Amino acid sequence: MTMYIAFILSTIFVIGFVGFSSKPSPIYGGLGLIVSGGVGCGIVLNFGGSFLGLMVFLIYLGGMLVVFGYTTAMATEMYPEVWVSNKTVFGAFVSGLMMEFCMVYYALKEEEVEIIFKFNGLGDWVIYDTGDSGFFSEEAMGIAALYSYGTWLVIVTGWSLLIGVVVIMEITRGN
Amino acid sequence: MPLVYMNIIMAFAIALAGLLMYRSHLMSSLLCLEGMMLSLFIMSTLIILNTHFTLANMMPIILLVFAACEAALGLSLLVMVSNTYGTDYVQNLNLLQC
Amino acid sequence: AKTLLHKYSDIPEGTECHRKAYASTSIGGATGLIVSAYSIALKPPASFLEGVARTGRYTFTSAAIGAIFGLTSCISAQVREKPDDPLNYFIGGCAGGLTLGARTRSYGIGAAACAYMGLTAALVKMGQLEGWQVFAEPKV
Amino acid sequence: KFYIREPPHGSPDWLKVGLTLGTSVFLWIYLIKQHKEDVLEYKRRNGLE
Amino acid sequence: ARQWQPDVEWAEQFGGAVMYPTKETAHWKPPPWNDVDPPKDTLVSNLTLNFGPQ
Amino acid sequence: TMMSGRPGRVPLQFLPNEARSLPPPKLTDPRLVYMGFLGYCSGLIDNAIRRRPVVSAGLHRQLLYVTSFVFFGYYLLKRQDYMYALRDHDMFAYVKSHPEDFPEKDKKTYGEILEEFHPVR
Amino acid sequence: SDAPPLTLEAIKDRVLYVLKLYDKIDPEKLSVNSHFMKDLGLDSLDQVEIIMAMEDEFGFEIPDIDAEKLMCPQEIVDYIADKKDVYE
Amino acid sequence: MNIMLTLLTNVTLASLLVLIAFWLPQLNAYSEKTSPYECGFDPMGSARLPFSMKFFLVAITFLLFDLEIALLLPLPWASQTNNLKTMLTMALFLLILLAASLAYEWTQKGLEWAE
Amino acid sequence: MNPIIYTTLIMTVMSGTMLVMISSHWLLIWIGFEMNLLAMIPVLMKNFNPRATEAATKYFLTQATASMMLMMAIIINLLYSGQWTITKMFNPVAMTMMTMALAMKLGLSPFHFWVPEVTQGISLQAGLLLLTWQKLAPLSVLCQISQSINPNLMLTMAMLSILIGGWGGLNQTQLRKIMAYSSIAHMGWMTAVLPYNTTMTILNLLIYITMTLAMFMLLIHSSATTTLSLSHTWNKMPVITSLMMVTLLSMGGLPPLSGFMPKWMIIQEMTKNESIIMPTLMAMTALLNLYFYMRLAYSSSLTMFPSTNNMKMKWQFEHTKQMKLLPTMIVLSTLVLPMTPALSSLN
Ligand SMILES: CCCCCCCCCCCCCCCCCC(=O)OC[C@H](COP(=O)([O-])OCC(O)COP(=O)([O-])OC[C@@H](COC(=O)CCCCCCCCCCCCCCCCC)OC(=O)CCCCCCCCCCCCCCCCC)OC(=O)CCCCCCCCCCCCCCCCC
Ligand SMILES: CCCCCCCCCCCCCCCCCC(=O)OC[C@H](COP(=O)([O-])OCC(O)COP(=O)([O-])OC[C@@H](COC(=O)CCCCCCCCCCCCCCCCC)OC(=O)CCCCCCCCCCCCCCCCC)OC(=O)CCCCCCCCCCCCCCCCC
Ligand SMILES: CCCCCCCCCCCCCCCCCC(=O)OC[C@H](COP(=O)([O-])OCC(O)COP(=O)([O-])OC[C@@H](COC(=O)CCCCCCCCCCCCCCCCC)OC(=O)CCCCCCCCCCCCCCCCC)OC(=O)CCCCCCCCCCCCCCCCC
Ligand SMILES: CCCCCCCCCCCCCCCCC[C@@H](O)O[C@H](CO[C@H](O)CCCCCCCCCCCCCCC)COP(=O)(O)OCC[N+](C)(C)C
Ligand SMILES: CCCCCCCCCCCCCCCCC[C@@H](O)O[C@H](CO[C@H](O)CCCCCCCCCCCCCCC)COP(=O)(O)OCC[N+](C)(C)C
Ligand SMILES: *OP(=O)(O)OCC(C)(C)[C@@H](O)C(=O)NCCC(=O)NCCSC(=O)CCCCCCCCCCC
Repeated sequence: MTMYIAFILSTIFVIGFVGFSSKPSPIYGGLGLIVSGGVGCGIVLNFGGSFLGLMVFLIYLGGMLVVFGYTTAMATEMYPEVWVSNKTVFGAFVSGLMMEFCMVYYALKEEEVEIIFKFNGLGDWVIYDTGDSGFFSEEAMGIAALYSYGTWLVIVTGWSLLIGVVVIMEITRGN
Repeated sequence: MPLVYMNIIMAFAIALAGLLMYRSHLMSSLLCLEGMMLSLFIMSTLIILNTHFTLANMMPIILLVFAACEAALGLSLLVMVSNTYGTDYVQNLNLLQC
Repeated sequence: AKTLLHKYSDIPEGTECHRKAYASTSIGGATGLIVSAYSIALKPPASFLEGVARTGRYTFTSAAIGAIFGLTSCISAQVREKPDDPLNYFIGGCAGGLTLGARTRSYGIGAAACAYMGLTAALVKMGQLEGWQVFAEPKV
Repeated sequence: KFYIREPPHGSPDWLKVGLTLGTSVFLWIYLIKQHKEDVLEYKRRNGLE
Repeated sequence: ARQWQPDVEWAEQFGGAVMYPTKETAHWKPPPWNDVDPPKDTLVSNLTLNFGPQ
Repeated sequence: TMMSGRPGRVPLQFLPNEARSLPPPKLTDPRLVYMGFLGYCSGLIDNAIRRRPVVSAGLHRQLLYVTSFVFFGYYLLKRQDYMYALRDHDMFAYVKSHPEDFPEKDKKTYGEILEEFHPVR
Repeated sequence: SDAPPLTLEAIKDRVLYVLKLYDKIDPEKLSVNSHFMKDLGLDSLDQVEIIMAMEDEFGFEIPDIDAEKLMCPQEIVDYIADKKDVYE
Repeated sequence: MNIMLTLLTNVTLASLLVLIAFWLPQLNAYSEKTSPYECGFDPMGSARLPFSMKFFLVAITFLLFDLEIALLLPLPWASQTNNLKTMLTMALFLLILLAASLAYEWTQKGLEWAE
Repeated sequence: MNPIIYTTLIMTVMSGTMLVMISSHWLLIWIGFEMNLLAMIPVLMKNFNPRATEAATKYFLTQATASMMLMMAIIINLLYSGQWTITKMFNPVAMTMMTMALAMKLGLSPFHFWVPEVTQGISLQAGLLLLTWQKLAPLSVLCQISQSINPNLMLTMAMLSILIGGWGGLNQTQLRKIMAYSSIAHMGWMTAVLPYNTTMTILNLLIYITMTLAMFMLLIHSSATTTLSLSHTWNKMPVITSLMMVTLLSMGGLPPLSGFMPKWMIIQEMTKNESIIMPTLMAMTALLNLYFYMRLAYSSSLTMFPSTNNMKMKWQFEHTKQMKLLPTMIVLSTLVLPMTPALSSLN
């Protein structure tokens, strides 16, 4: 009940997911995914994870640029579909919006279980920690621990990346 | 469970439903897969930030890495599909019916 | 869910045949709805109206079978004054089988369905009486 | 006869034959020695002999 | 006088796309002997561009 | 499930130390002879598949087949015997330590027990 | 399955439908053996248009030669039957 | 809080500029003025037709290398750990694997555009 | 494709499976699944044709959706208990998600649709790999968390798998689809005993892998992918067809062959619990698998089909490359029942 900023961001996150889940041509799908990526960056920034939000935003911006190129190359049609240009896309979009609103109403009005367990709301500020400690940041130190603690993770990840380069070359080789 | 958690789980459910329904394009399904990755990343980050699991902070990053791999894989496959048919329509992938 | 089975089972065997028939037709409608959903998913009907027609046909057939089974079995148990006996269930099942034959307009299906359904119904009653478990909980 | 040289030589491949026989004898000797060792160890543990 | 062994007519019933041919699957065809379907003669749609006069 | 987590168990040992306190299977154990027979059958099938005289194509490789099967079977039998011995040990100890769950009932003679008689006719 | 076992009656009905939809042919004067030149008073270009209408109705290319000699609806029906091996 | 205000101000200023651009001048649009632009003539096809891309492989490799960048970014903080030897070894391992993948794509003619 | 690259890809697939097997962290098991899928996709596409591309795309889509559900279940479990270790899985919703994800990865019904098509679309070597090695990691994960298996859900999926495999195999002429449906039925048999005894699961898995390896190596020796092309083998390799018939009878579950041992044990195990109706239904349904195995045996070994004239030329040439372990796999696939008690060395 305090400026609802986190709630508004999460709602826009769901709206963007509904937007690109209706599958209204991959150009607009990428627009929706970019909006959701930025909004999620904000969501996790509001919890103290600034590096992670910026990183996911950067990664998804690059990925959506590549997806835009691929959509122009091999996923296009004479009349690309937008959210209002087709009955199925519009119906899915409106159904997703209405179901999100019904969920939000059912949660705010009553503390009733939907899928996993009954929720409370009350503003996500309540569950914070009152942590007064540090001349560093916990998120940055935890992520930097990947090179001192996570040797095994670095090994498996680097191997997977090299194998991925080899794999894409082999797949697209052709013949 | 806070309301933001509920919104993130709803986003994941929406992306999964969007993937399990195919319209025509394979690129749209790949986009739904990437959305599922994004929702999983946000969920993991929120859980790890709320409960101050310090060593778990690298976990979302690794997640993102393999996300790219999947994306890369899908994109590679899509190229081949296009090279066989000129379109990325999933209806052309019906040879193994018989 | 399984709460429909509870609403069906909580009614005593030879009492309130109307409520038992209602519970049975609820179970039949649920099963027919699931079957219609899977049939539409795997075999598209080429149009929305044909899809709703197939859904309604399957759901009505299943609901009629369930209602006839429940009504006939309850009436037999109450009239014969012999509950906890699988003949009532067998009779209900055969009647349910007959309904399927009438819905599909085929004597073989009706006759074949009646014997199999009746046998199946009797086996379920015996399992309820004795305590047979289809999904046994791991004990050893 | 045979127009081709019959890759598997008309005389046996003495290297392969020697190595196969050698691993057979080695496995048999190892098994016998191991069986003796477990017999002795089992007798020692249980106070038999 | 001799034991019966299958003939061409007998063996041809195992040579279809599926067993138990039906109305819906009558028009199915067995896959190619080597699993290579013939390439489609897809028309390569080039981009036609006016370069000039302005 | 039942035996995967047992206290004092080395993960990938395949033969704990206490297993040496058990009698080793004899070299003439019929299960070992059956393993040797399996090796002989594998050798004969190998001869037949490569289109060679089945009984007398390669005697050295048939001997290797038989000895390999016998070699593996000896340790397989040792481990099987050890695991059965462990099962029996644990069951007996559990019976001993929970007497109220395994009580010795009263011994009755057939002169006292009344069994119903069902005539055949 | 695919399209049903098309017979001669359906072929004749569709050919006659095509001719009735043509705006240069009087429907009442048109019959099965009406010559395209001497009963309906058309020239070769109307005949070409009618052959093209057959081509886009029956969905198979009809080339010159053994198509310039299609002068009544009857020969059109026979040509379609011979092409599709329709005997009933 | 202040970044929200900054972004709102910038977006509102750009939107106001567009609004002035579209409502101040005199608009006179007919069919020939709004037609698609070609050097002098009318286009043959559409701009929505597929446009072949000759560097698709480089684009996928760019995705992978971009993720390698996210792996490399926490290095300034990683350099402050007590055990610098394992940290340096692991960072050099990551960069060497990146270089090896680049070399593999290069030598197998992966960096060349489709002809 | 280069032999070194093929070796590296196979080693990466195997290392992903081993990483899933030796990990105590959920993230590492997920990473193993990811690495396995990533290296597996090109192996299915080694011989390039549109059918292989189709099979690779379908396999990728199925496994990617399964990976998403796997990670979501892991994250929900973490949310409701801050534990990364693979254990009892304190949350039931996450447990259902995990069970469904692993079932989709294995191919259990109703997630079975991809298996026959992917198997038919790839070569016999890739099919061997897919139907033998790819079943280890999901089954290992399922074995580790069997304490929280919902018996209703798992047993329903297992019975559905057995029924669907039996029914689907009856309609098939191609050999790869027959192997796929037999694989689905055997997966159902394997997972039916999972909530009761994982040792029986491992025993059934080993017997199934031995029989499947024997079947695939026989089908590679006689380069046959259809029923009628296998009908020609008696005129060139009668011994191969006889061995194939005995192997098929073993897979049909007839005693005293090896394929009888797993189901027998499994039945006994479920009878140690109450569980009487289910084993009966599973046996009467495995009758269908035996039926289409016997149909294949009739076509290939117990009758002599007509041949062609060119076959005479093939009479003059031997096999250039011989697959090792084929005789051993045949023997282990047929004459192993007398050594049944040795399963005690599996727990
Ligand atoms: C965390 C775990 C959970 C994860 C999952 C969570 C899921 C929830 C989040 C979902 C968010 C949605 C946001 C976007 C989704 C993306 C959709 C998409 O991409 O569209 C692609 C897909 C492909 O479109 P397209 O290829 O571009 O266009 C070509 C035509 O569509 C096709 O060409 P055509 O015209 O030639 O074909 C003929 C015509 C044929 O059309 C039909 O035949 C459909 C008519 C069926 C009649 C329905 C029953 C009527 C009476 C039932 C009454 C209920 C009980 C009342 C009492 C008893 C009544 C007697 O069209 C069809 O074939 C459509 C068949 C599929 C229908 C929709 C499939 C949904 C599931 C299957 C339902 C089956 C209904 C049977 C009964 C089920 C039990 C009630 O679009 C469609 O399938 C059409 C409808 C899509 C709009 C609605 C989407 C909402 C559905 C979401 C899930 C369902 C409810 C979930 C609520 C859960 C509670 C909270
Ligand atoms: C192990 C040792 C050996 C045993 C193995 C061998 C024996 C067992 C197998 C053989 C018998 C089983 C056959 C099953 C039924 C076959 C029907 C069929 O396949 O449909 C396809 C087949 C052709 O398919 P479709 O194209 O849809 O039909 C076109 C028709 O051609 C066009 O037809 P339509 O237009 O001309 O007329 C149709 C209409 C008009 O009907 C007719 O056309 C003629 C009338 C036929 C049935 C009416 C009964 C009249 C004669 C009976 C009088 C009393 C007999 C003595 C009984 C008391 C003993 C003292 O039919 C009906 O509506 C008949 C309704 C049914 C009423 C009958 C109820 C009898 C229940 C049994 C009570 C007694 C149980 C024994 C207790 C003994 C205790 C000591 O349908 C038929 O043609 C036959 C339909 C007539 C049903 C006859 C059933 C009566 C036989 C007794 C069955 C009981 C045995 C099994 C017990 C459980 C069964 C529920
Ligand atoms: C339970 C008690 C014990 C029983 C255990 C089980 C049975 C025994 C073990 C089975 C495995 C052993 C060997 C397997 C490979 C052999 C394959 C073969 O072809 O053999 C050819 C070979 C003769 O061929 P050859 O001389 O090289 O030249 C002729 C050409 O090769 C000519 O070649 P080809 O190309 O002209 O041949 C074509 C022919 C070739 O087709 C075949 O030969 C069939 C191959 C058998 C399949 C084996 C699969 C794995 C074993 C499973 C057995 C299941 C048993 C459970 C009950 C269910 C029955 C299925 O195919 C056909 O013509 C189509 C006929 C279709 C009939 C379908 C039935 C086939 C399945 C029958 C399986 C039953 C077991 C047979 C055992 C004996 C067979 C040799 O046979 C032998 O000489 C080996 C016999 C055993 C050697 C023992 C001699 C040792 C020394 C004797 C003294 C003993 C100790 C002395 C000390 C005492 C103090 C003095
Ligand atoms: C048809 C027959 C199929 C058999 C398959 C191939 C047969 C040869 C098997 C190869 C033997 C080498 C494997 C292991 C040897 C050394 C490694 C050792 O450390 O393994 C330990 C023990 O070795 C293996 O676990 C046992 C392998 C024995 C296989 C033979 C049993 C076959 C089933 C009975 C059918 C009869 C076949 C007769 C011989 C052909 C593992 O201990 P543990 O960490 O705790 O296990 C973790 C997983 N658990 C607890 C769930 C089991
Ligand atoms: C750079 C960022 C900071 C900028 C800060 C200043 C913001 C400026 C506000 C933006 C508008 C400036 C544009 C300059 C001229 C205004 C043009 C337009 O907005 O006015 C009319 C829009 O009005 C409507 O068209 C007709 C009026 C009917 C509606 C009544 C007004 C609504 C309020 C209700 C009545 C109250 C009147 C005011 C008393 C409070 C023109 O309509 P139209 O002819 O199409 O367009 C042609 C304009 N031409 C002629 C100059 C070429
Ligand atoms: O049915 P037939 O008896 O064969 O009659 C044939 C014909 C009527 C032509 C008859 O008079 C004839 O054969 N005359 C002999 C001369 C001759 O054949 N002349 C043909 C002239 S060819 C020609 O001029 C091509 C003109 C192309 C112009 C295209 C205009 C496009 C308009 C813009 C569209 C938007």
